[PDB]
Amino acid sequence: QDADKLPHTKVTLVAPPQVHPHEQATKSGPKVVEFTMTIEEKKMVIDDKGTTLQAMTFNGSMPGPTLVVHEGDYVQLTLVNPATNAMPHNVDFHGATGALGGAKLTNVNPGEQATLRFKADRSGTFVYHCAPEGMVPWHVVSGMSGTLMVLPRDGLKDPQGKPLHYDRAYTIGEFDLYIPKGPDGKYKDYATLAESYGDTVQVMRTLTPSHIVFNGKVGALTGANALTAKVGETVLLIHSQANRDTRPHLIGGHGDWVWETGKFANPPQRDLETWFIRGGSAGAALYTFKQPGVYAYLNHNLIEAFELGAAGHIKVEGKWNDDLMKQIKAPAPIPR
Amino acid sequence: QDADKLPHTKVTLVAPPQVHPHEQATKSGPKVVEFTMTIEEKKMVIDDKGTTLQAMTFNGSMPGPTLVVHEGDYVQLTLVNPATNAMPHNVDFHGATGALGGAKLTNVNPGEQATLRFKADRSGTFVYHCAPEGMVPWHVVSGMSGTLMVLPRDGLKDPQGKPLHYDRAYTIGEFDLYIPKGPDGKYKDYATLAESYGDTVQVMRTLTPSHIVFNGKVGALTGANALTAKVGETVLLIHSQANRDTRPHLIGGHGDWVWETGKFANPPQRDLETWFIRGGSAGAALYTFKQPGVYAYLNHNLIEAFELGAAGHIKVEGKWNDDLMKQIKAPAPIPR
Amino acid sequence: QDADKLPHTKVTLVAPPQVHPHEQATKSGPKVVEFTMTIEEKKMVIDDKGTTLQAMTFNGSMPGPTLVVHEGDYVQLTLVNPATNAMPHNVDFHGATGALGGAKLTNVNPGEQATLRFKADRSGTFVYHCAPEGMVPWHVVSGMSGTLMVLPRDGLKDPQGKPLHYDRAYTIGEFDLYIPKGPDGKYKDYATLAESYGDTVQVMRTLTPSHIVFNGKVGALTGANALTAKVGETVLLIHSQANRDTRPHLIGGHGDWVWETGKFANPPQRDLETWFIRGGSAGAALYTFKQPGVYAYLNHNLIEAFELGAAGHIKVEGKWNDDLMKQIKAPAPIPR
Ligand SMILES: [Cu+]
Ligand SMILES: [Cu+]
Ligand SMILES: [Cu+]
Repeated sequence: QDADKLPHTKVTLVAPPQVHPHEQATKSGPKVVEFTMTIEEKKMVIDDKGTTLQAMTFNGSMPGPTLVVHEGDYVQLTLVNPATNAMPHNVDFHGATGALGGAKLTNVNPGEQATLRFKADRSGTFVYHCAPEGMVPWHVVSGMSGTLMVLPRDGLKDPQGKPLHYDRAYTIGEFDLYIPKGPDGKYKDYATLAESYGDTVQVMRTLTPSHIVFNGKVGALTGANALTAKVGETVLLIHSQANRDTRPHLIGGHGDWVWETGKFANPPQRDLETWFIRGGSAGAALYTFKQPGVYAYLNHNLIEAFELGAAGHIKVEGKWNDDLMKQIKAPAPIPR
Repeated sequence: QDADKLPHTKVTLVAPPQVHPHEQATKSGPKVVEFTMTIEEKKMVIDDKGTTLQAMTFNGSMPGPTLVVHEGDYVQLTLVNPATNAMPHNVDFHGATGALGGAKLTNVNPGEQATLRFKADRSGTFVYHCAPEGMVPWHVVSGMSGTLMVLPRDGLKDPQGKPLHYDRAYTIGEFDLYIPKGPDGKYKDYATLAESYGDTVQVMRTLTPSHIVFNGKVGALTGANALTAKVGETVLLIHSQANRDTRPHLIGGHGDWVWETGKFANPPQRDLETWFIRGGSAGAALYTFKQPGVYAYLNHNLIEAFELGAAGHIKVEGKWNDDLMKQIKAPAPIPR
Repeated sequence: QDADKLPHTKVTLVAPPQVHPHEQATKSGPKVVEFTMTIEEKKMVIDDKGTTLQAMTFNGSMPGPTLVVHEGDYVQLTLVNPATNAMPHNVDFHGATGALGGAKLTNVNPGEQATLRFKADRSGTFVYHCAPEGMVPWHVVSGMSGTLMVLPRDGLKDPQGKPLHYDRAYTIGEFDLYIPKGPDGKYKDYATLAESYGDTVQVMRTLTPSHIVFNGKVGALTGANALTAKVGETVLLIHSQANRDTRPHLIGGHGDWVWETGKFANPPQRDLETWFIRGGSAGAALYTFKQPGVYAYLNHNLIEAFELGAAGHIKVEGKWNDDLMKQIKAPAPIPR
């Protein structure tokens, strides 16, 4: 179990909402899984009205990519902070033990890189996020978080120990954004990242987000960018919120099996309408589609979903099943 | 299990906080249970100071009535939108599968009605609410939600599979209201429903309710309108919140058995002081009264309960039991 | 089980964050455990900038002391309200049955005392707080709450019934404070408790705390006042929030076994990154330290922790373990 004498393997990370290829149950024994992530500070457009955010990301996306390993593996991360950035960064992995989650061993100034190794000895979906001393909330709310999924080597199980399997996995990061507004009643635009700080902390202190989005922007997962699946497929929906609570719900569907605290050694709950993801954590739900059509996947504080942005869509192909639901009488004049 | 060849039965719905008569465990096999609900848009008085709300309700009450069926039954709902209303409505049942919870098949303009059938294949208390495309939050926060309770055909069970039974069931809907205030520091009064929209969405976006009430108004379940029970009775308290989290607690009592996510195939938790109902869901608690006296049942954010309105009372008859609690020394001068 | 014929014993309460000596599993049968608490109304400094609060406390601290008994014991509390106070007080124990948690039997004006006895028949960590008719929220948010821990007579157990034991127990109370600000943008200072009321209720109604602190002040458990432990020790962290939700997390660690609803007859959850304490309740987590260094224990709404005050530290002695985490490459220039 010395880590230095185990096999090493390299994973190529992909952008949300996809998750990189991986095996659910594995026969292999423990390995050292190597990942690389580059920090990118950039100004991004977060709504359809042209509102901008001075953002900070892991690999250029919000959320950062999901990293997948099995319980007992060692995560070996190379964190790269290019010289074109302006701030220092680091990473705090909630799935790791010690040193402020690794934050103490990964302080990197623009133009520096560092490599950390930690044992992933606890299964579940865990948040990771940047956490620079004295500036923690700002880097997290500007976009620096993602998920680490540690699968049990034997794959997911139901409460009676029966095997659960998914066909497809999607990762949704939910971000509460605090964009300052000026007297016009218009959101401010900033020339540089550093210039947005002072105003942004004042909005943060009110505890009221201006926008709450899935994966980086209002409408990121709606319409043309909907998630896709087919009747009969089992999807795993990973949902992370590194700062604020959320309450995910699939309209027209359910959470067949849900780990809302996100830790796979505990028995999941079944048949949930709406589940709860505590700020600072990631959770996961399984659902097998039974009806075709468009579904909405959203935070069920409906002001947060429809007014502030926390809603996405899943487009499902297949044949309607009239036993589950059937219009007996279409809308028509009442009888007189 | 074709639904069209099953027996059909009609249920007469009653107003909250009562729940219509039903059997807990049943010997009968699956049926098609027919319900009818009429939408009523009306201006209502929501506090003791004369504040009004331009409300929207299912059957004239907030919340709408609780509908009860057994797992495996088919719900057959006729939704009626009279010509005296002004808006279009529909219904989204969280206990249903497909078509945005039924919302896609029940779009009814004033003067129209529609009938939907869906299989209630998952046990638990589920929210239902109106959800018209582009106006979802407004119809929900104006009062359109209630609960569907799907009991397991064998009745409720504890974690070891031992039977649980209740003598009486009560249904509480908890509503976060967003009533606009003008410069006077007085709540606005609107001539029509449509006129309240613009101002109401501005209050909604602040995420801060002006009032949070049980069943339609401050004091709906207090004093003279308290709930009632007797020492030795087991009550089932159903609590729904279609938009915002809440944390119910009975002062002087406990949740003997609680399904806070509301789904009866999962084991309940025992001895809770305070439980958590996620916005967009309904949950249920069982309690057997052991002491007489007045109890308060409230959201335990005590500002939300005592300042904003989310508190009610339960008046219990019976004999005091000095073993459970006893005043040893009444209040008196300290000794000098 | 008559209480008057059982043995009586007196406990000497200590200030948070310590907890008074007690046995986990006990051979003794039920007893009447006598406690005394004195109310102290005082002006306290709650931050490092000199902000004051007109506070109200049980025994001069926030939170009040933790009282520990075993399931089946009888709690016998003498509540003392000295003549130097200005307000009436009482106590509501969530672990008690009847009479509004005991509040009805303990109304004490300045210069009076009362003694209440109640049977602690349900195991778990329970909140207790003051609750005077018509002034409930104000006494609770000004500081009057603490925890009652009722241990199972056989000690704590894991989900398979295997014994769990802790070496050390710490109690953290988390307080959402509502301190009024005047036009200067400076917090108001009040000559008397009664004078702070009117302004304080106006801030309360916005639902936005000015400060959220652990044990009475920003920095109460940081730096020099950190909690302490050693690698190999198992700590029990009791966390109470009598009014508002919170989401505790240990940076660099986990919740090995957590009862987030706080009731020990239910199976705990394992490997949590972040857990959830519902406003109006207390919960408990166990953790065995595996790495030395400084840990932060905080509410993982990172604005509430770092901007508003809800963060503390745990300083752990011992030897680093390179298998769990190891810096492979310290921060250095990227390669060119
Ligand atoms: Cu950062
Ligand atoms: Cu409607
Ligand atoms: Cu008090």
